Amino acid sequence: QAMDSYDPEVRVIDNVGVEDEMPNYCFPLSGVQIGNRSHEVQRNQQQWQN
Amino acid sequence: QAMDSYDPEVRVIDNVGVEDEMPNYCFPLSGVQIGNRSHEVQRNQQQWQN
Repeated sequence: QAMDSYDPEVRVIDNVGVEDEMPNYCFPLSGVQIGNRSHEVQRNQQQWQN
Repeated sequence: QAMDSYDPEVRVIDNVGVEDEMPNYCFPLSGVQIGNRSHEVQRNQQQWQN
């Protein structure tokens, strides 16, 4: 007693669209991208030194 | 004849949550990423040679 039944949304394709008004933006495993390192630099008197 | 509906999940948005517990992850088409090549090394003598 299991009627063979087709999905109406498959038999009659109602292409109402996809509803994607916002991007999705897959982000890397940990926040910022780990690349070249940077040096902390302070200002001693006139020029910026490491 | 068409009931002007309003999608009762839209009029009263129930913030049950986002249901997320699992990280999803997206992987490069090649599984492992293609990067710097490596050299096979075998231990014939005491030191290692390519």
